[PDB]
Amino acid sequence: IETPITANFREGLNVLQYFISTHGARKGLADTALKTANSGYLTRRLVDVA
Amino acid sequence: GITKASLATESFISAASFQETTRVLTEAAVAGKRDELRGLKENVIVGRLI
Amino acid sequence: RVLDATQLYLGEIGYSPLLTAEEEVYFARRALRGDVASRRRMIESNLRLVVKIARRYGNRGLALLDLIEEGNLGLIRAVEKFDPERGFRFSTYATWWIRQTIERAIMNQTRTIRLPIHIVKELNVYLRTARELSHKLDHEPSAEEIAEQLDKPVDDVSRMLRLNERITSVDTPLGGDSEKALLDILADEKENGPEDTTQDDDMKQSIVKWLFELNAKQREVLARRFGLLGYEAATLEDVGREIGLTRERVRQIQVEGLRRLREILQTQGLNIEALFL
Amino acid sequence: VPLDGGRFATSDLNDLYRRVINRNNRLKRLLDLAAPDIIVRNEKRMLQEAVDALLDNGRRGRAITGSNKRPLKSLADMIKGKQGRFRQNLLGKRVDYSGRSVITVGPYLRLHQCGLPKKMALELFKPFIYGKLELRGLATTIKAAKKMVEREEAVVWDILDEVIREHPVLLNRAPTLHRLGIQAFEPVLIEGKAIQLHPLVCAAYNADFDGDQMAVHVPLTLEAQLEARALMMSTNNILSPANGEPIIVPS
Amino acid sequence: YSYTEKKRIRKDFGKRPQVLDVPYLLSIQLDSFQKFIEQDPEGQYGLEAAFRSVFPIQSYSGNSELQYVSYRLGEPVFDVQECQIRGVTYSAPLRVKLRLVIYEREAPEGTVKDIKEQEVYMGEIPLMTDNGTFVINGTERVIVSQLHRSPGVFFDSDKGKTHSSGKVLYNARIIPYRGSWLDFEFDPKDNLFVRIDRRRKLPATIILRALNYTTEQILDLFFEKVIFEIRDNKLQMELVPERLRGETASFDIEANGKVYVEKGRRITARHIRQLEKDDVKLIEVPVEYIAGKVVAKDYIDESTGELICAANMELSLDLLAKLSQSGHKRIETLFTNDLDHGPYISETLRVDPTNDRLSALVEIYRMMRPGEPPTREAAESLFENLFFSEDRYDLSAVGRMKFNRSLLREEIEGSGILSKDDIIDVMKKLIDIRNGKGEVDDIDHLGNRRIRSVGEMAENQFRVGLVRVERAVKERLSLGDLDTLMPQDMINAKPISAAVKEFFGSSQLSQFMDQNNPLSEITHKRRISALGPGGLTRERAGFEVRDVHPTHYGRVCPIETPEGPNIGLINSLSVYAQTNEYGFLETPYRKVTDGVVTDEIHYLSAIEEGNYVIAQANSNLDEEGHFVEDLVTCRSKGESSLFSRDQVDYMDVSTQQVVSVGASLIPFLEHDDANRALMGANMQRQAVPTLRADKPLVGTGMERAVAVDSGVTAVAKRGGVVQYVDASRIVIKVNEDEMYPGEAGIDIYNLTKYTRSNQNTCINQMPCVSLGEPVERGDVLADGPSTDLGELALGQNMRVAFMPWNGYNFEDSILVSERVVQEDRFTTIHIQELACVSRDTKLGPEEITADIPNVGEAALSKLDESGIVYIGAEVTGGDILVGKVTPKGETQLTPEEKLLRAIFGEKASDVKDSSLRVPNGVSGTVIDVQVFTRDGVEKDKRALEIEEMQLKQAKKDLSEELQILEAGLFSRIRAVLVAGGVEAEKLDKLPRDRWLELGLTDEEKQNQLEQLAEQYDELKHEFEKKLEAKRRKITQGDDLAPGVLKIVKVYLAVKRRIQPGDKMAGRHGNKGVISKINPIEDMPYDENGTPVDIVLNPLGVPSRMNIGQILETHLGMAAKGIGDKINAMLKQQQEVAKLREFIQRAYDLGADVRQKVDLSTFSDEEVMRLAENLRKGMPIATPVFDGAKEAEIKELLKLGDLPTSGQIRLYDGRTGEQFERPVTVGYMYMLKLNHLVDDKMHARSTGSYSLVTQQPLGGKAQFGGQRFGEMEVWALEAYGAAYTLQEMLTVKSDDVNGRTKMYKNIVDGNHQMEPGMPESFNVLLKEIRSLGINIELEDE
DNA sequence: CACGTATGCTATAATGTGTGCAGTCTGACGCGG
DNA sequence: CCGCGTCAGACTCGTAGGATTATAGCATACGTG
RNA sequence: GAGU
Ligand SMILES: [Mg+2]
Ligand SMILES: [Mg+2]
Repeated sequence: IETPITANFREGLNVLQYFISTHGARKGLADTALKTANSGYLTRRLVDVA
Repeated sequence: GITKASLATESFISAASFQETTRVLTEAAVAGKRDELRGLKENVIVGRLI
Repeated sequence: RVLDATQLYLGEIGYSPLLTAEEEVYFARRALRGDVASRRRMIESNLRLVVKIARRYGNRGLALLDLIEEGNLGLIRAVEKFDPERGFRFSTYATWWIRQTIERAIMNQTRTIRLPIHIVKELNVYLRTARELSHKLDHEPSAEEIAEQLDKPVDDVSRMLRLNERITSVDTPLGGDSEKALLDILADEKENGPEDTTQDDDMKQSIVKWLFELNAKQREVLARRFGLLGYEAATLEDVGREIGLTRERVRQIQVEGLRRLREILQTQGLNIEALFL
Repeated sequence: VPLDGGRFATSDLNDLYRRVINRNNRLKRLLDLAAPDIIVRNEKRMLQEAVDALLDNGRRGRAITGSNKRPLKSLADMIKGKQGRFRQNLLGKRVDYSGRSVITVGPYLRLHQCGLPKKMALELFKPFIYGKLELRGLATTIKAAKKMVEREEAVVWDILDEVIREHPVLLNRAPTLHRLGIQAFEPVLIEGKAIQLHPLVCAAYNADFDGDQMAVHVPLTLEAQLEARALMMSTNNILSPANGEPIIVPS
Repeated sequence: YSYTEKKRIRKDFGKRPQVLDVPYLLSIQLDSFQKFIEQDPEGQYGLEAAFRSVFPIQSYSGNSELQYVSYRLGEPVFDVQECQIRGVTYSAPLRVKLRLVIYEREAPEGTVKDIKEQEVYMGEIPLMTDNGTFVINGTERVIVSQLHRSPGVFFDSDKGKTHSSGKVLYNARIIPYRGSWLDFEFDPKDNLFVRIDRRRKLPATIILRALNYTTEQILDLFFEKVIFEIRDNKLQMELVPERLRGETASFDIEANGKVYVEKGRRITARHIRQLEKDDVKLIEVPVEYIAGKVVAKDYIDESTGELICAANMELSLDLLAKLSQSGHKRIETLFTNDLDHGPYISETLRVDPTNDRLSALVEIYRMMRPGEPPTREAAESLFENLFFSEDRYDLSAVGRMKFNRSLLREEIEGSGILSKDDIIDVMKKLIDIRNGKGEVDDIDHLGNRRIRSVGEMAENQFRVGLVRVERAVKERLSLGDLDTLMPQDMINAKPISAAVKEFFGSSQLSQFMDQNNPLSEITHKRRISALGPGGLTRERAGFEVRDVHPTHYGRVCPIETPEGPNIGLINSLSVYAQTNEYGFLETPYRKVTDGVVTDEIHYLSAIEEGNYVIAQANSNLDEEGHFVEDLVTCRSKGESSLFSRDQVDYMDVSTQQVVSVGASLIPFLEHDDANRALMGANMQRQAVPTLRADKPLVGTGMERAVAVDSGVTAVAKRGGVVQYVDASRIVIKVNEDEMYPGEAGIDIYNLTKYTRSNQNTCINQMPCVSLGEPVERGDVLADGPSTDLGELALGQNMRVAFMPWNGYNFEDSILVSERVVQEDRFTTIHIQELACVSRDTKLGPEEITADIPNVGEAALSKLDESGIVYIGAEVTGGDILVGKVTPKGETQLTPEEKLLRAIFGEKASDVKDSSLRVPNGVSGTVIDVQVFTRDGVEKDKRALEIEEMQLKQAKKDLSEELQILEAGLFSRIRAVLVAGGVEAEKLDKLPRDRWLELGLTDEEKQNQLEQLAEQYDELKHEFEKKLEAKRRKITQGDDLAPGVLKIVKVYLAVKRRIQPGDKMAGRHGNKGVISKINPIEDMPYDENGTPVDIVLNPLGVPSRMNIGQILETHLGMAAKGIGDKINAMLKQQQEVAKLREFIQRAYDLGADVRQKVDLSTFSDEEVMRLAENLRKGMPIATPVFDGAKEAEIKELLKLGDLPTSGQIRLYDGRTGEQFERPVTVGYMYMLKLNHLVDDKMHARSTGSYSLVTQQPLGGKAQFGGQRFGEMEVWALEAYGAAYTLQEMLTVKSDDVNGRTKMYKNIVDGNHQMEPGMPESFNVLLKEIRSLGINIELEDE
């Protein structure tokens, strides 16, 4: 985003800063739930071949 | 590659238990293949001693 | 390439010509007199009728093709029992056979546990009656409401409705989530746990020890007669015949041995009394 | 099998086999009746369809479905994939002498110990308790021993305490990514329902106590007990097998 | 302020005047289902819509037909209460009036033949409760609204499909609400194709041929014209200046007498404008230029009458010369350009294998019904029945509307069937997009995602039930007799009833209401799901849709959605958001005219919002003038930046509208990371209600609204004075001004006592009024399970200190004081339900007797004669609750038992033992029992005792009803009689039974007496019939499942105290498990002596960035400090005046406190009740982004004489010495979550095993073993622990012989392994052989 | 003989299926035209 | 090559049970107490 | 729905 968040957590974010934060946060959290399958599948193939 | 290397082991129980099991079993059934149970996979499946 | 079973079959039936009345009569005269061709031509020409009827009866019995085959079987009965001399048309006669045969088939194969026709037809009248009842009683019908309508026993109605209890698949997963199903919960009740099995070992072995406490004669009489340490529960004559002629003496020694066991129990029964659970 | 309520529950295979049998026996009938060839054909195709469904359902075309809409589970489906025999029931198994609970910290614990709830341990070591009861002469028979443990008598607690001494138990946390996700400890019996885990091995388990749970397993045999104390004990397994570094580090 | 607010006012730190109040929170649910049952006369809605959609229907023959007249819902035979108890669905019978009309075949349409009209029942439809739930089989269930792709048109394109080429292939999709999909797409060669329901691909022009378009016409539609006049000898072309652009001039372009461009020269702007200004129309050109221009129309030689050139054909020198000499000196060619006007359809016609219309219909037919012989009939029928039949295709109003606006039309509403124009226009726009003008849409945009509430879904399933029955109807009409056959004999209720029951039951969206907390219910009902029928799959879901979309602003919360696989798809509604009439989401905004911010509010849809620039709520207003600052922070086109004041069109209504309801309850949300706040809001839903409903000191304000709107609290319908308070009920007498002149005007509310929730929690309503209190309308009379005086009370605030402590708070682990347990504040109630079923078996019936083989007198003491435990009785695991016995069949008694039963005599009885007992290690008190017997089975003695209770209690309830109604009714007549003939005490002397004979003069008041007299008798006869109904229902023998003779339900209540292993948390996503309960002596304590309640680890703050918890703690301590000052003042009893001075100063502290709260209006006693409540701690409201600032909080701490740091000197309880530095101490409001260790602890040695695989079962409820999975096996492999592994594979799992042998060895000390082969392996082989593969073991 | 289970026959003419959903997932690796 | 097909896609824990439809009516025949 |  072109506009960054000038505030900090002690200062407290406004509506727009908070909203802007959400996207990245959630992207990360989704990655935990969903991508661990593919990581783990790698683990499984390695295990099987060794 | 790791996937094919595991499917290339002489042990068809190891191969079949890994993946591709319909294909692995047609291959082995036609070949008349025998597994003498050298690998750990194979032993664990029959509940034997590693 | 159309590899649809259905489409292939329907195409092939299509390419046989529909018959007129005079044609049917001529063919059929020879069919009763045995003309392999005649019967075949009548069958093949009238397959399209079968499909029209099986189309209706399908719905929820069975696969369309399954219905079609049974329908064909009905049509064959019709060609065998057709009367050309009677002025009544063939299609009219065949319709009866086809519908009959399809319905009867969907009454024996439609249920995993095969219900006899008698039970099935009983049950159906209970059903149709329930529907009329619900049409005037707004709310669904009770067992006794249906029974009151038929002037019959409630137990009759209930047993029929119990049979209508349809099957559950062991593989169908529970909780929407395709995880664990019925098989995943369902135990083997017949197979006792090693706890129960080991308790019986302990029981049986404590009885050996208790039997050895008694006299050699009492213990042997009890062992042979109960079939405990022996193989077969030898009758009084068998045990007596092998030891002491007196069949009556087997009863004497046996009853004596039971009473000595009771004494051990009144003395050391403090362990035995706990075998009552 | 019959459910309690008078329902019956069956395998999908029975439905598939009923299709095959009916179609095959109809074919025999059609042949006895010397039927026209088009009907013979339809039935032969029918037969092939049902067999194909029986062996591998959703392979050739539309999988034959139940009233649920869902495709019936054929023979091949029982061997094939995760729900399959191999993956689900053979390479990994349900296990007896296994328990689970919430975990919490045990700062007081030494490295080779873990807090094991009394109630849990009483059940996990059931047969060991009965055997010792018979050596104490406390329990006359197995039925008596059972009823004695149900009643949870004070002598039973002394016996339980006796047995668990020097007996290693395995703690596991999911997902088990490396071998240190399963480690052995000497149990310390505690009154209260959570397992207490030693702080320093929280690293290896990736365990944080925001409600995490762990599984407990009882090595039964002299051989398994030895395996646990020698190979799997937390004190013995410090270093990461991946890099040569101590995995137990203060945090 | 209201009367209930006079009791306790919350302190507001908000600064923004709230222009709009929060709406009814459960709007969605109720409005929707209201519309479904609402019988709309013209504009069909819900049910009405379903009937008109299907009906009227006629027979296959066409002579007989059924038509729909009207429907009515019967009132439900059992009310909600009874439904919950019995386990029945709360529904209304659906009776529908239908008319069977028959036509004559001899007359043309002889409608006057046979007309039979009657009312047919067909299914009961479940009704929605007062609070938006349904009662299905005695449990509350909520159907969650769905979010799907709106019907309409949508243009998309995979950005570089073939990654090799990387060419962008655009597509159109028309998505109807019901029908086949119609797709248009480009291929790499720029040819336009069509597919139906993604079948195989067809040239796009083939569909236009189906619509009867000749080639000439098709070109005329998509292409423009270039005209060529052939004059004298030289060729002339008709020119439009602004075509020849970005091109290279191939020949020397000249006009009249001015040469503009030469051969091989670029035609820029200048040239075009020159030419246009000069007015050039015809230009002489070379004949050789024509070769390659495509002719548009056909030209024939008028002489010969043969084709010189067919349409869409490339022109050449010969064709042109031939055309000239035939007599055509003007030739329409296609305008086309590689860059702007792309020749797509031209190329697609060359690929089109069809010729005429009929040929096009055949190809269409042959795609979707391949192989099958086409007939013209069939082809025509198919194509019409795809998108041009009323029956099978319907965009719906929404589809047509969205489609028309996407095509830039004027008219919103219209036909749900596709017209020819519609199709062409979609192709055209697709082609426009390809040329470069226009853009493609996105699916995640809320303008393309629509919300589908319960009513519409019920409507859909109901249509399906109708359609099933329709099949049956048509088939039976055909064969049926015209005269004997009644309409209701053809209709079956079962299909419809099945389809609907299946929806509210089998559907994913319909689920057990989450009711472990008022908030939980309210947010659950405000949920939206992208899953379910007609939606996305967890496995089929990408990450695009999941992540937070720009349009979600004000509509959907960005901070409320589960961290599971359901991460993107399940979402809670934003606060102020609402469902548009067509189904899109919309958010309120305040209109700004000329800079001036009007109080008119407009709800903007997603699409509308992009068009305007919207200022943020945080802009500072100039006291109803305009924006103070010249630069204003606003947003439009989904992106944010600075604007001028007069530029601003709208502004956000509330600072809260960005967030959902749950998130709004989080104070200092502004200081928390969104990730943590997600967890915080989610975990707040899981808070279990404690014994004592404690309000939260540091709140937000949404507390009051949630509690009241949830409906769990009893609220007052009409204001007035409370006539009778009770634990069990509340009777309030209404004020004259609100009190209707008909009835007595006394409202009666029975309160629902100790009842079981779906999560086995305890739902009890307490009264929060005093006897004889004047109460205002819409005040809280009684608090629900987690509410306190109208406010939401999910947990309990307490004194917390942040510091490490001996590792007992290691990784979020929590050290709590014994004090908290002693005071039983976290202690919770759980009501569990145990049932004993007596079924009729093949052998004979099971009996519910207390006569059971081998039972102790100790056990039978608590069981009555019938075999049922007494009410009140305290039970512990193993105790028998309901005695039951079952008939055992023959069993071959082992010779040992033959010998033993001969020894003891004691022949074992015919009966076994199936008694229901207390589940092991749960223990509680039996608080209620309920018996269900069939209609005819001889009742238990206990069942009769229960019925005695119910009958006599029912009589009391109804008797009190007529008593207090008769008393309130005569009290009115007494007042009416005074208005005219006042004789107050002289009228009361002789009996009240002889009162209504007294009249008045013939005036309006004499008529008032007639009205009270008529109602009094009405109530008299009504009371008779009500009680008869009550008596029937109590006597009513219950219809249970077939086979079940009788069922006994026991309700236990269990008191669970907190312990180590339990889970606790705040509202900032700060979790923890209790590690240790410390004695009070050991707890850190302040200088004053007051010990802390909880010690949390401060190491879980910096990393986490949930700073809300810290501010919450500081403000919490200040809240308590003021509470202690008020409490000190109350103990001393200074006087009203002094209390009032302090309290006024306190309320009005903040810099720009919005709320003023003047204590001069409060009377002295009102001040006393208020202070009494505030002594515990002054409750404070920090709104979401409009919260209390650090400055304001520190000023509040100074009013408490507390430190500015909010850190205090604490002493170690064990040593007495102080900690090295100050510790942050205050009150955090904490929750006990549903995850009790009691429910999670589990252990198993040996038990039941699985049916086929023989391995132990799973799950604690089935007494399962843990799974040692592939991952877990690998661990042991790594270690090399071979025997432990083998042990788990064999003796511990399948190996049957092994397990039993191993058990006996273990009991005999010797820990020997005796392993064999896992039975599951055996089974594998058998499965393979049933496959027809020979798999054999070759032995040694 | 009776009870439970089964097979059987019926005569206006009727003579080619559809139906109820599926929602489009993805990056990879082979296999006929 | 293109295009259609087939194949894979983390580990433990949980919750709750459960759905639908409908097959005419009667006469004769066969096997067991 | 719980911890990754
Ligand atoms: Mg952590
Ligand atoms: Mg954790």
